[PDB]
Amino acid sequence: IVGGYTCGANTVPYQVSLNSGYHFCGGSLINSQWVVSAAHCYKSGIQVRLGEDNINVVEGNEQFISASKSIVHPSYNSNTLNNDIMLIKLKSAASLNSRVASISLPTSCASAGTQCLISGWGNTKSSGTSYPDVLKCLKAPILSDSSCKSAYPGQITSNMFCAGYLEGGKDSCQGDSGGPVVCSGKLQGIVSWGSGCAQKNKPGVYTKVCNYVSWIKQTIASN
Ligand SMILES: COc1cccc(CN)c1
Ligand SMILES: [Ca+2]
Repeated sequence: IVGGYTCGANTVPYQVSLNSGYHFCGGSLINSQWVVSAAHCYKSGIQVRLGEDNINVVEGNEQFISASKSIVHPSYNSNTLNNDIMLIKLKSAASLNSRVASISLPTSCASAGTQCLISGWGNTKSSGTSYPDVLKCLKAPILSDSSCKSAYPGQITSNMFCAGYLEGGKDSCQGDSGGPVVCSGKLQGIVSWGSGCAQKNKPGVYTKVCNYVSWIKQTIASN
């Protein structure tokens, strides 16, 4: 997260870190045994880490649970990043509490202008590299489809939305991938892609979660 703020420990209780020896992606807890992330975060040997603030220190509220299975969206295209969504099932159910909690799926798609919360442990610099160890947060509006399409000609599908600031300076970044965009207490987006971070006229692009609710529910119900 570039240009954000320190969230505060366990203030984003649905935020998870995906760890394969090291943090590589964010995700969102959507019930006691399932996480939603980006398809481009797919790999083997994933451990889900819940209740994290400082990802380098065991602070006392963590639950570490290995993934039993990952399910990448059947229509995911890694070139265009269309359908950039994947489900991860936990080997055992997380113990839910005030600091480890699921986030509700949307019943409706959020409109342009809606304020949302984007969070992650990604890079905090727009040039060069610095990784925070504590969770960072950014409040950002959803942008209009037209402004999003104008920013990225030929690349925005009906399964994507832009959020952030056309002026730059505030954005998601490398390592935030797969993490939440939450608006009015619902998971509306997943950190997917962009052109660099916090650059003028290159806002972050997010997977449009409201398009996948049926797939998520049906997949969970049979797996
Ligand atoms: C360039 O790497 C990125 C990864 C995730 C999200 C974003 C959005 N600026 C960028
Ligand atoms: Ca920790």
